[PDB]
Amino acid sequence: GVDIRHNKDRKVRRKEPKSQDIYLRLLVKLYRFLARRTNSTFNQVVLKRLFMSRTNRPPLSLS
Amino acid sequence: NFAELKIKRLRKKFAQKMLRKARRKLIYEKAKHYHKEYRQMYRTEIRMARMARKAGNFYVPAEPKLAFVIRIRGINGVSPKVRKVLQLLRLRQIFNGTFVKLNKASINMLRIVEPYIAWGYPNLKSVNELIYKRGYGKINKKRIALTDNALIARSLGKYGIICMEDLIHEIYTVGKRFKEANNFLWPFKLSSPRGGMKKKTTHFVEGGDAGNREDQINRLIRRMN
Amino acid sequence: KGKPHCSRNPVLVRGIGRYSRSAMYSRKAMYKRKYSAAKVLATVTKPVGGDKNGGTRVVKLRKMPRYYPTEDVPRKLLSHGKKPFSQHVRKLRASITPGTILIILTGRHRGKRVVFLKQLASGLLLVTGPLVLNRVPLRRTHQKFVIATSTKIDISNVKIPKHLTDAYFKKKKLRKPRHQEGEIFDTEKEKYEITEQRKIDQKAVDSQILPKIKAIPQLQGYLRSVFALTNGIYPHKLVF
Amino acid sequence: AALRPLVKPKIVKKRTKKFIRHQSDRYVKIKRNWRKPRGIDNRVRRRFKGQILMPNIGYGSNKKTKHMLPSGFRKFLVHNVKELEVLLMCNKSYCAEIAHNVSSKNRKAIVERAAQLAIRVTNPNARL
Amino acid sequence: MACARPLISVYSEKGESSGKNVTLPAVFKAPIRPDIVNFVHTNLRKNNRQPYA
Amino acid sequence: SAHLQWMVVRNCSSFLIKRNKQTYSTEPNNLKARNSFRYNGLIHRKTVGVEPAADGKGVVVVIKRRSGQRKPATSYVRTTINKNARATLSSIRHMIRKNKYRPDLRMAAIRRASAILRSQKPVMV
Amino acid sequence: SGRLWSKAIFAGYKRGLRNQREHTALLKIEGVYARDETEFYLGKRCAYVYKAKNNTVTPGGKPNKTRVIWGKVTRAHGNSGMVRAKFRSNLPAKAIGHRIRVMLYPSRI
RNA sequence: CCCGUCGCCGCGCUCUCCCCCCUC
RNA sequence: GAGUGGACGGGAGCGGCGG
RNA sequence: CCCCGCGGACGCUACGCCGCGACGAGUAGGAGGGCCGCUGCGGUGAGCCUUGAAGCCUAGGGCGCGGGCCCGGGUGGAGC
Ligand SMILES: [Mg+2]
Ligand SMILES: [Mg+2]
Ligand SMILES: [Mg+2]
Ligand SMILES: [Mg+2]
Ligand SMILES: [Mg+2]
Ligand SMILES: [Mg+2]
Ligand SMILES: [Mg+2]
Ligand SMILES: [Mg+2]
Ligand SMILES: [Mg+2]
Repeated sequence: GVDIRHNKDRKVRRKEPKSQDIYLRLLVKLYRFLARRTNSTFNQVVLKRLFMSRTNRPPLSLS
Repeated sequence: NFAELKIKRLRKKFAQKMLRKARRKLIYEKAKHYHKEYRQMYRTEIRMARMARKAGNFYVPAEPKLAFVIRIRGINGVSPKVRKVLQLLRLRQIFNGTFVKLNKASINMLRIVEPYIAWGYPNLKSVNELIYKRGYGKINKKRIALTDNALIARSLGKYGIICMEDLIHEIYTVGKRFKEANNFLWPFKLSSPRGGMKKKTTHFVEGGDAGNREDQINRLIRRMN
Repeated sequence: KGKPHCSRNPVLVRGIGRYSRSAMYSRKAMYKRKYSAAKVLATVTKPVGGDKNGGTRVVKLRKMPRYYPTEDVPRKLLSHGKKPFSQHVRKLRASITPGTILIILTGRHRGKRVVFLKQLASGLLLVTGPLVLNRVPLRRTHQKFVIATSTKIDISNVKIPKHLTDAYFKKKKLRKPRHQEGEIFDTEKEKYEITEQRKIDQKAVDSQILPKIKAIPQLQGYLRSVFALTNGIYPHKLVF
Repeated sequence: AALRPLVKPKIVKKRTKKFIRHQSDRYVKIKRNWRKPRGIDNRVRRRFKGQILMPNIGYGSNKKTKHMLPSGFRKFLVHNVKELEVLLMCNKSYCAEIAHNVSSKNRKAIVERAAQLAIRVTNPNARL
Repeated sequence: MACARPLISVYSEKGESSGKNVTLPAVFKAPIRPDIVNFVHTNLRKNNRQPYA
Repeated sequence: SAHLQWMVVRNCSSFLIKRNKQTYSTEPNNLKARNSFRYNGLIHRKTVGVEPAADGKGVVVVIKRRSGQRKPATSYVRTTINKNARATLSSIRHMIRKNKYRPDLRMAAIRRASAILRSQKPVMV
Repeated sequence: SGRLWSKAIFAGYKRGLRNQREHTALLKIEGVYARDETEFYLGKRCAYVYKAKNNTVTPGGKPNKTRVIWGKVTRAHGNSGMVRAKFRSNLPAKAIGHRIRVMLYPSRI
């Protein structure tokens, strides 16, 4: 036996979009490659926001 | 352009080879230096005691600065304070071992978990055999076997520790980077003691196994790994 | 090309030589042996013969495959040990020396006491408890399946024939070269026949092993008898 | 004789017997199909020694030999010659077999075509 | 591709191209969204149902 | 686009066979007959197909022309190779490698052609 | 012409009091009653030879009713000359108290 | 393109010349 | 394909193979 | 400027494939996956079937951790 707790082992986060939109899935494929094969942290932020739900992607007004 | 890049690649491979020879020669000579240093420390303790006994006085050696702690009890029915200190000593499993730098702060933590541990003062041979046979490094949170010096040099090279000899020297003599070298070491997963124990539930000074046995921890180590 | 030298580094223990890097440097005179900087025809041309047939043909050896399987197996990794059996080192128990009396433990000669002669290239022992004593010819046997007794006959200055090798003793058989479907029985040739050469070698070795067996008293009677376990005797207590 | 697979590794089965339902021996109304016990005092669920064992993921087969027949192939249920053609490039690892409802007249043509394509059929002499 | 608009030919009743051309309507370059189509088809097929009880 | 059309038919197609923990795709120009982006014989601007000859001797190598993608009547060019096995494989190898025409399908087409030609020679009793 | 194997008795399986590991068997070699004497028999082939109803093929002989389960001695058990043995199939429980032959085959003497 | 007997590591010989001992 | 930097475009030089 | 060789395995259903490390008790309860199962509808399988459907029986052969499933034999007689 090992004295550990397993209630936080599984991190809860979006690993992929819950959407079935194939156009969103295609540019997720694009930015999954960009995040992996570059050192840019911009690609990593964009990729994780592509996974995000709509309430986590609020609209941005022109103003 | 085919020949020009061929010259460049061969010259790059040569520069890598000469750097590797230079690194090999360095860790070879560092180990030779450590062999000189270890025997100087061993002979100095003998010489200091000899000159004291010649004068009729006593030579009290320095209190040991390094301990090896083995958890001897299991994970069932442990009090909250003992459980916390064992987690801080990285002993979350029975027969797990770890090196502890000795001072007032660490010793008073060892006294809390005394019924749960057997500890003592490892000698040079115990440190060698623990690192060489059961030495694993915590590399990117993974338990990676220390099969190559490159694993040590990549994570601890910024402290000047680039080989198993440097790691062993930093553990045996406590050194400035004991915390980094020791926390790099994954806690040792020792086997059950071959030949059995006396009594895990009582202290060593009353015929059991718990608590501090000064240099008898080395007998326990030979039987456990 | 210079003539190759011996190792110049004696082996004290397997993997470790007697001399260090600098000691071996001076023994090799590397201080003066410093060196600075500085096929197979796949196709063959052949005349083809014939008017306005072209002069020749560029025939390619090892043409391309004419068929491929639907799928293939990837190649193995490289293992760096794992010699073939013909290149394994051969070991022999210190109790087995040329002339030692052995006790066979398996086979039709189970329990017979034979005379060890030499170890072969495959590690199998060559034995002949002389055929006139216990009906064991020049035969191979495995050292793992014999008991080396402490009684020995000096078989130095005897001459084991050179052709007594593993290839000589290997079983020869031949079945179904032109026969494929079994309806007419192939039960011919089954009787192994002793070669006249085997009879010659048997007499050649026995002619110089027997006079040394007769030298020590009642050893021939010992080799005539077989080994057995009596209900009171135990192998762990026996001295062989 | 029979068409050989590409590779025939040794297949290791962690368990060979079936997981029978608890107390399916004592009753006819209880089929041997496995049901997880959920009684408060159920000693099979509590995993007492000497009891009926419960399926768990540790009994899972090696992924290299999973679903593999003793012959070394993996079956693929076909219903006609057209579905037989998909195994043309999977000859050495997958074997066709004809569905039970296929008639005897039509499963003759499946067997003949499979012999032409070197596809192994598990039930070739099935209606004759 | 999306901005590119081919010139589709009109075929006669005999099956051969009659020589007339109609520029491809822009609706054929619209996004193809099978998840939207499946959603609309799923909910619209419930609209011709008869009640049962 | 090939990738866009793949996202539509990767799991919803009349050629899709999902059975026995296996997946096959049965459209005409699919070497290896597998449901995959690389081997799909409908979604790509250039595909290679190898079929048995109609008369039962030789192979038919069909390739997709570049121009008329939306015109399926003229989009495929078929040729029949009815020579010995080694030269048949050489013609298919030169079709794919020399033309730079879809070189990732070269061994798939060669292996399929070998399977077709082997199925045409007489069976063994 | 002679016995050529030591007499042993299948005493039982390796076990606790209430658990039984049938994959290994404990043998009682005759005349071996101390642990230091069991070193000779380590690694020696052992055979459980029994008879059945149906004939089975015999290597180098006509088919007969003799069958055998092969095994070998692995280590010493206890202080009193017991040994442990692994057979290619676990020994049947009907053989407890019956004869096992220890064959001398892989000899080191 | 008969075939990755390959990497790290530890060694041996040759591209130098003399001898010495068995053996053809 | 060949990347822990390569490219041109002239300065003045070496090291090795082509008197 | 590779060419006496014109040639060179597999792969990547990217919802795929591969690697490394640690871990694995569970009532009440929650969550996920289900190429588990039943019935009916829209599509699809140029699907299956009187040369034999469903159902049922079976000391028959197997697959899966499992829910279950496939196949052989028999009976059955019209659908799956
Ligand atoms: Mg838990
Ligand atoms: Mg307790
Ligand atoms: Mg012990
Ligand atoms: Mg207590
Ligand atoms: Mg099973
Ligand atoms: Mg029941
Ligand atoms: Mg209760
Ligand atoms: Mg556990
Ligand atoms: Mg659990």
